[PDB]
Amino acid sequence: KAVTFYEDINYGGASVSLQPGNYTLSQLNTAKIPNDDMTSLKVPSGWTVDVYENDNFTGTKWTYTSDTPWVGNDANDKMTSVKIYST
Amino acid sequence: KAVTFYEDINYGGASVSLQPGNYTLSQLNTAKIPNDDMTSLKVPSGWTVDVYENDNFTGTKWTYTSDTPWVGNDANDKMTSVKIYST
Ligand SMILES: [Ca+2]
Ligand SMILES: [Ca+2]
Ligand SMILES: [Ca+2]
Ligand SMILES: [Ca+2]
Repeated sequence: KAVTFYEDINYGGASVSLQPGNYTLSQLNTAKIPNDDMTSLKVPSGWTVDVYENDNFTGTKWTYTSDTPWVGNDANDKMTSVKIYST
Repeated sequence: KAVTFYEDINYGGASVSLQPGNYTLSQLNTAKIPNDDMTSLKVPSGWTVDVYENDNFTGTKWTYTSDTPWVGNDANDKMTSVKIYST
């Protein structure tokens, strides 16, 4: 049970799974998730994922609460930091 | 009435008690709680403890709301910062 971020549409390409927490760009990069590269994600039922356009949970924020095969053009390849809640 | 963090399993070893607040690594170190050393903890009923893998409330976050004699292998010896709420 985790959030999995995918590099291409429809859960294709490289993928990394994360547990709840508040992840800066530095931490994403260590977890092998590159800057501005997230296109789809799987979110466990009851969890919340707050994707931020800029580092340290700033800039525009997109919220996902279910599996999302396509984040849309505005949010695509924009993730630089992310907060994940098991709520 | 406080949260007490223990260095070994089943509330054994060195222990430090803290009141609600948001504690960075620096502050934990001053309170005599070393980095990456927490294995069990006591949480007062109604309180919440958010344990963070990295400093300044970032990285993976584990949540405890009751006495926990064993934090588990993934969370063991990982506390670098912590938020404690009397709620
Ligand atoms: Ca991509
Ligand atoms: Ca970005
Ligand atoms: Ca320990
Ligand atoms: Ca740590």
